[PDB]
Amino acid sequence: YLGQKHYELFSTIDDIVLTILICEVLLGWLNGFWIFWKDGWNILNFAIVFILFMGFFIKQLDMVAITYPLRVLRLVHVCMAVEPLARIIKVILQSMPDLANVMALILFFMLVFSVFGVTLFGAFVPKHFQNMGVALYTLFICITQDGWLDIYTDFQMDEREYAMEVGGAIYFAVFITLGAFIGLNLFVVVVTTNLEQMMK
Amino acid sequence: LLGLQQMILSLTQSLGFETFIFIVVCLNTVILVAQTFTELEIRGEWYFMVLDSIFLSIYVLEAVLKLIALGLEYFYDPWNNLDFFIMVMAVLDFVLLQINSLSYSFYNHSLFRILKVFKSMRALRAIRVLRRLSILTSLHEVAGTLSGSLPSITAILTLMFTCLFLFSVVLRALFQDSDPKRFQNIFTTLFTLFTMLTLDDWSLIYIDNRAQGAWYIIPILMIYIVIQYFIFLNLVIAVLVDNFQMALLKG
Amino acid sequence: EPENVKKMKHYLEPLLKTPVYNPLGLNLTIQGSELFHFKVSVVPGVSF
Amino acid sequence: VSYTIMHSEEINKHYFDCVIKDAEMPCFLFRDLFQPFFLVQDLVTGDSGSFLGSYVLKVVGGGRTLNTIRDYTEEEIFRYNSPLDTTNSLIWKTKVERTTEDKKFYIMSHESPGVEWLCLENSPCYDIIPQSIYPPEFFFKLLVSNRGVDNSTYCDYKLTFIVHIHGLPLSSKRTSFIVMVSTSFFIALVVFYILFCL
Amino acid sequence: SLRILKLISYSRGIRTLIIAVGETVYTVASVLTLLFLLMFVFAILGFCLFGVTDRGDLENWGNLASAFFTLFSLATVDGWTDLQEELDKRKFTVSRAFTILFILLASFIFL
Amino acid sequence: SKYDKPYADPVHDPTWRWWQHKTKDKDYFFYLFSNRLAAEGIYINMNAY
Repeated sequence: YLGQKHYELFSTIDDIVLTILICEVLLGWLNGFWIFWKDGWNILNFAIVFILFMGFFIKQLDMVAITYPLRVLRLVHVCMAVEPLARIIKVILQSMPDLANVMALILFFMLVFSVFGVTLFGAFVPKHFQNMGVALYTLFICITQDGWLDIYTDFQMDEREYAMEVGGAIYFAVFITLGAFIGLNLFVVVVTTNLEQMMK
Repeated sequence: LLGLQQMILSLTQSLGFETFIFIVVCLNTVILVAQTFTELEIRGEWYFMVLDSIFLSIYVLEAVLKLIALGLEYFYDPWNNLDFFIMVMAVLDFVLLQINSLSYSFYNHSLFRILKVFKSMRALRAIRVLRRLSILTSLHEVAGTLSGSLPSITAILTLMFTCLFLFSVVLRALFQDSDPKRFQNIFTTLFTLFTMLTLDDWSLIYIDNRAQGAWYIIPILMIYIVIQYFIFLNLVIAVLVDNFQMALLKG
Repeated sequence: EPENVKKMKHYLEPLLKTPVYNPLGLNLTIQGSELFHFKVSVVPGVSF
Repeated sequence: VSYTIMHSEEINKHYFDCVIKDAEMPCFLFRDLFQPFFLVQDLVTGDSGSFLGSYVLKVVGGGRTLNTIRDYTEEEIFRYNSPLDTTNSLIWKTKVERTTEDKKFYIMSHESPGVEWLCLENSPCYDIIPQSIYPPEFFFKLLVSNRGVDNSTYCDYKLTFIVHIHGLPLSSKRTSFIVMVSTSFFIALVVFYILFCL
Repeated sequence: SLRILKLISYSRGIRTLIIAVGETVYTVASVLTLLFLLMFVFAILGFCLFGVTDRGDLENWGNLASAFFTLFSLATVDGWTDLQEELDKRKFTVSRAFTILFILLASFIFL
Repeated sequence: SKYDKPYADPVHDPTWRWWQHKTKDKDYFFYLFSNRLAAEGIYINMNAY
């Protein structure tokens, strides 16, 4: 209802922002292609304008799904340059490599306990415990610790009293609580660890 | 050959243990990650259990070599004690399958699932004995700093267990003849306490208890939930934060 | 195009030198600025 | 056909054919519980009903491949398909309380739990070996009869058909043999390594 | 309630607490702006992925306010299971991967 | 005489096995016969047998 009198103006402002972005890129390349190529953040802006201009001038299936997020990525990059968000973004990108090891350890412990899971998975209490990657992601859903009472009723009443209804349930429940606590801790600890790097 | 046999066993244990144990447990973990894999077992089920029994025979040879080995200090390693327990369970299930006959239920019974999770323990042991090389020093240091504050977290989980048991006791005492079908026994009572502890449908508990005639159990439930929730998670978060923080204060 | 007009279209499209469509699902799409004049005909041999 | 395949895909929640797939003849797994359903086909009118009656099921022949089916004798049928044979010769075994006269065979209807295969020590399963890669295959010629177990019609249906079973299991003797020979050969090789390293 | 807030405007100890916590307004505003930017990015992405095709999933990744509220729910732990069951029937297998990536980014980072 | 197979087909009328892979394009066959561009000018119907 708004776009029927705005599509032409949307096209014009798309062209205007694309041409000012490529003019900025050319002005940055004027000082030297080596320094612009050897930079931490100018590479991202160059890739953004490169993908956008290839999708504009040449035919592309990029559609709105590429045109719009690329613009808001440029928005993020520009609003980072003004000072009072730059420190927090800087410490976020400093904190990511320390979060990488925590993520890898969590995934490895996840695999070595998902073997114990899939010993009692597959072809019974199925469709979330089978398919061997859907089982992994359902365990990830459960470790994210919200709304697993649908799962609790899914394996409910194996014998209605004890069966494996006690065993497998207490096993993956204590594994869920230990993994969730350890992961949430290790996350907040990596955060504060890299913020002590921020204020030194 | 007494101590002479022991020293021969030490040298040849180094050499042959390294070579043979590494190669055969690599192949064991290959066939065991091919085994679980609940798509390819239908492209199998006949070349799978035979190789499983073959490498279980290799593992009982490992335990035989360790039994004729140096002995008491072998039992002084907790991982080696886990090897001994895993192999006791393995020879138990192997002879249970071997004798056949029997008089109890079979054809994928609960005992079969017990043997399957025993196979999972064996697979985990294979995984842990292929990582003798290159555990990577970064995550080694991360795990070493993570395991520094063990008494604090054990005390906190002990307090969690005591508080959860007290809350389960008082709730089951207050839930008598109050449609207890969800928590009719001790296991379901502690599981429901875990669900209240883990932010899982306690609002649903409030809304289907409002359909009942008892109301004060709902303020009791929220006050218990909030005190245990805030206290425990603040305790563990703060404890582990400071636990890595003094290691941060060093090099 | 279902698997009911595959042989008929494959036979007809060579010797009429014109693409052949199936009705009951036809939709048009236009990118122009003018007056379009369309004629819709039935292929020969199926009516009088 | 469709009811049997869909029951197999709904009880065990998985299904897989043989290597050489035949459209007319599908394949059945050893691990899957076998509960056949049957149809009564009138060739003079268009109706095709479901056999809601009792029957007796037994295996009357067996072969390693096609055109290798050999007939069995009366005491052979007794040894192979009956709970009253003391020898380890049960091809299959079912848990049901209704049996025929002299308790010899099993009476089954469409409400039966199904068929679990055994093929014990005195069966073609025992001491079987593959002829090539992929699990071994067997063919069981088995009949469904209606002789003394129905009082609704005036003549019985003798459906003697053939079925394919792949994924045949191994004897405990075979597993014990391969385990013990692997242990003996590997301790021999490791002791050779130990002695020659000195 | 604003009158009650004027009541609590007293109690100089709470004033000292407010002074001790008042230097963080810029910081929490910066984190809120980061949250809003990430919310906007995944808002346009979710509308492009599930609202543009118009084969279902309306008022979850469709209308802008409903899409924003569903994304705010997904950035938290609440409502993820029912939303996941809602999205997997729209013939989009990679939607599950995108949603779990969005969870492991947004929820962990924000909290 | 060959319908004595002991395995049940989804449909009766054994000629269903005959006219199944060919009935997807019956109309085309008629187009070839009405206009006289087919075979010996013989139209073999499918519902006639």
